Amino acid sequence: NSNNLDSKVGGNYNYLYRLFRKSNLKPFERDISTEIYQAGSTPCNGVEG
Amino acid sequence: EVFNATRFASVYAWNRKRISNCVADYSVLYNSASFSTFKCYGVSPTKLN
Repeated sequence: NSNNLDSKVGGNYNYLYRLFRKSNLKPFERDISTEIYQAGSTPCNGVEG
Repeated sequence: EVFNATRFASVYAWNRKRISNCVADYSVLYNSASFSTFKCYGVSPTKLN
Protein backbone atom coordinates (compact mmCIF):
# COMPACT_ATOMS: atom_id res chain seq x y z
CA ASN A 1 0.00 0.00 0.00
CA SER A 2 1.17 3.52 -0.88
CA ASN A 3 -1.55 5.79 0.52
CA ASN A 4 0.94 8.24 2.06
CA LEU A 5 3.57 8.05 -0.71
CA ASP A 6 1.78 9.02 -3.94
CA SER A 7 -1.85 9.86 -3.03
CA LYS A 8 -2.07 13.69 -3.36
CA VAL A 9 -4.94 16.00 -2.18
CA GLY A 10 -6.71 16.54 -5.50
CA GLY A 11 -5.39 13.27 -6.91
CA ASN A 12 -2.33 12.26 -8.91
CA TYR A 13 -2.67 13.27 -12.56
CA ASN A 14 0.82 12.03 -13.49
CA TYR A 15 -0.14 8.33 -13.27
CA LEU A 16 -1.79 7.11 -16.47
CA TYR A 17 -3.04 3.79 -17.76
CA ARG A 18 -3.93 2.48 -21.21
CA LEU A 19 -7.66 1.71 -21.30
CA PHE A 20 -7.81 1.44 -25.11
CA ARG A 21 -5.53 -0.51 -27.45
CA LYS A 22 -5.87 -1.84 -30.98
CA SER A 23 -4.69 -5.39 -30.19
CA ASN A 24 -3.71 -7.53 -27.23
CA LEU A 25 -0.21 -7.30 -25.78
CA LYS A 26 2.74 -9.70 -25.62
CA PRO A 27 4.59 -10.65 -22.41
CA PHE A 28 7.18 -8.09 -21.29
CA GLU A 29 6.14 -5.68 -24.06
CA ARG A 30 5.60 -1.94 -23.55
CA ASP A 31 3.46 0.51 -25.52
CA ILE A 32 3.99 4.27 -25.22
CA SER A 33 2.28 5.53 -28.39
CA THR A 34 -0.49 8.08 -27.84
CA GLU A 35 -2.31 7.57 -31.14
CA ILE A 36 -6.04 8.25 -30.97
CA TYR A 37 -7.85 4.91 -30.98
CA GLN A 38 -10.26 4.56 -33.90
CA ALA A 39 -13.11 3.27 -31.76
CA GLY A 40 -15.70 3.84 -34.48
CA SER A 41 -15.53 2.62 -38.05
CA THR A 42 -15.27 6.26 -39.15
CA PRO A 43 -11.58 7.20 -39.55
CA CYS A 44 -10.65 10.16 -37.35
CA ASN A 45 -7.10 10.75 -38.67
CA GLY A 46 -5.84 11.79 -35.25
CA VAL A 47 -8.88 13.93 -34.36
CA GLU A 48 -10.55 13.37 -31.00
CA GLY A 49 -14.30 13.32 -30.51
CA GLU B 1 -40.36 -1.07 -35.56
CA VAL B 2 -40.00 0.01 -31.92
CA PHE B 3 -37.40 2.81 -32.18
CA ASN B 4 -38.41 4.52 -35.42
CA ALA B 5 -41.76 5.00 -33.67
CA THR B 6 -42.94 8.55 -32.99
CA ARG B 7 -44.34 7.79 -29.51
CA PHE B 8 -42.14 7.35 -26.43
CA ALA B 9 -43.74 6.52 -23.10
CA SER B 10 -43.36 8.61 -19.96
CA VAL B 11 -40.40 7.77 -17.75
CA TYR B 12 -42.44 6.68 -14.73
CA ALA B 13 -44.52 4.45 -17.06
CA TRP B 14 -41.80 3.55 -19.53
CA ASN B 15 -42.34 1.10 -22.38
CA ARG B 16 -40.49 -2.24 -22.15
CA LYS B 17 -40.35 -4.40 -25.29
CA ARG B 18 -38.87 -7.89 -25.34
CA ILE B 19 -36.55 -8.93 -28.17
CA SER B 20 -35.90 -12.59 -28.98
CA ASN B 21 -35.69 -15.07 -31.87
CA CYS B 22 -33.75 -12.91 -34.34
CA VAL B 23 -30.23 -11.69 -35.15
CA ALA B 24 -29.03 -8.36 -33.77
CA ASP B 25 -26.49 -6.15 -35.55
CA TYR B 26 -25.17 -3.61 -33.04
CA SER B 27 -22.05 -2.69 -35.02
CA VAL B 28 -24.03 -0.99 -37.79
CA LEU B 29 -25.95 1.03 -35.18
CA TYR B 30 -22.69 2.03 -33.49
CA ASN B 31 -21.00 3.05 -36.75
CA SER B 32 -23.89 5.35 -37.71
CA ALA B 33 -23.33 8.91 -36.49
CA SER B 34 -26.69 10.41 -35.55
CA PHE B 35 -26.66 9.81 -31.77
CA SER B 36 -24.94 12.02 -29.21
CA THR B 37 -24.59 9.69 -26.22
CA PHE B 38 -23.61 6.01 -26.00
CA LYS B 39 -22.17 4.12 -23.05
CA CYS B 40 -22.23 0.54 -21.80
CA TYR B 41 -21.79 -1.31 -18.52
CA GLY B 42 -20.49 -4.86 -18.25
CA VAL B 43 -19.56 -5.05 -21.95
CA SER B 44 -17.73 -3.00 -24.55
CA PRO B 45 -19.62 -1.50 -27.52
CA THR B 46 -17.30 -3.10 -30.09
CA LYS B 47 -18.00 -6.72 -29.02
CA LEU B 48 -21.82 -6.99 -29.02
CA ASN B 49 -21.76 -8.14 -32.66
